[PDB]
Amino acid sequence: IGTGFPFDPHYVEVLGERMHYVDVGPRDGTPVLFLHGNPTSSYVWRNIIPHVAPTHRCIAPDLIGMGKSDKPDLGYFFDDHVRFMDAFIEALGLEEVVLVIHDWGSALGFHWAKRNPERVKGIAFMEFIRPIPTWDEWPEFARETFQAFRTTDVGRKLIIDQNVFIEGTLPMGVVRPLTEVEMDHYREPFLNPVDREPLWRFPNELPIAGEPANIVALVEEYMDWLHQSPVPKLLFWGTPGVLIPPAEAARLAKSLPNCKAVDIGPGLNLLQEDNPDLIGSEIARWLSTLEIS
Ligand SMILES: *CCCCCCOCCOCCNC(=O)c1c(F)c(F)c(C(=O)O)c(C2=C3C=CC(=[N+]4CCC4)C=C3[Si](C)(C)c3cc(N4CCC4)ccc32)c1F
Ligand SMILES: [Cl-]
Repeated sequence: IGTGFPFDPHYVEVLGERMHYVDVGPRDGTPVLFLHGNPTSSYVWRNIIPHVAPTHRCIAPDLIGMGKSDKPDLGYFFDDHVRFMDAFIEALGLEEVVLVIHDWGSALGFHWAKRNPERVKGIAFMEFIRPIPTWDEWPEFARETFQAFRTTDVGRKLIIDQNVFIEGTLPMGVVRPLTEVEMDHYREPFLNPVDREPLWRFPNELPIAGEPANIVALVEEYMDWLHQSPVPKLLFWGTPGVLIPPAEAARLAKSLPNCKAVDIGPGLNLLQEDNPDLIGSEIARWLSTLEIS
């Protein structure tokens, strides 16, 4: 499993800030937009993009405040991410896209798709944000930690002061061990504690047990949209999962129209780090099937 990030930096001005993105593959055709979540960057896509790049343009931005993107003094609310990702997409002049989305990148992608349904030709998604009706529907092993994250004094001490999301939670969302080189790539954007705001706001935005109400509403609205939409869908899932346990993937594979589900074997949250060759190969082959009517 490759540790290298062999992609030239691309930058675009977005709302008076600069965002970093990977941009590889042919210039023409429908682009494939890859959206990472918490607490990763375009680095999470590094071993999946090589399967897609031969046939499609691959675009993998770093969310505002993350990766090699700028770090303005925001609260990094989901609303901030929405504002910046909307402006990113318009800044590149993207018309129709295929979405490949994960964790908070999936909340961005589904929310955008809902608002721009004629521009989304396909969605591949994994370990995505859905409402977690109660804390019992959150994995027991992660329950105490995410409950602690979702306070101001304790949460901010763990995530901002001690960097527990990067040093602890991240490696514990992968079944295989992350190497030191991989950890250093994930650490790089957050070496300065003041830049860790996004790592703390994100778990505080998770729609868990009806809170926060604004995120719960927005997430229910896109999961309704997704159940009504004929858009081609590709769902990767792992055992035991974190956001998406196997029973939920089984349910969505049937409830979502035009949905193919693929089992990656053992995984938790960062499925990309446990089976990148399967995810990359299935995306590439599924993209080809979008052109078979
Ligand atoms: C969008 C949704 C994203 C989900 C991504 C994450 O998926 C859920 C995974 O949740 C894991 C929750 N658990 C922890 O974060 C955690 C602990 F609760 C915990 F008690 C400990 C611990 O100290 O034992 C660790 C942990 C840490 C914690 C802190 C830390 N540092 C601060 C400076 C260094 C380092 C670690 Si490490 C990588 C040495 C570690 C290793 C293990 N194992 C089991 C075999 C090696 C276990 C825990 C920790 C937590 F990460
Ligand atoms: Cl999170």
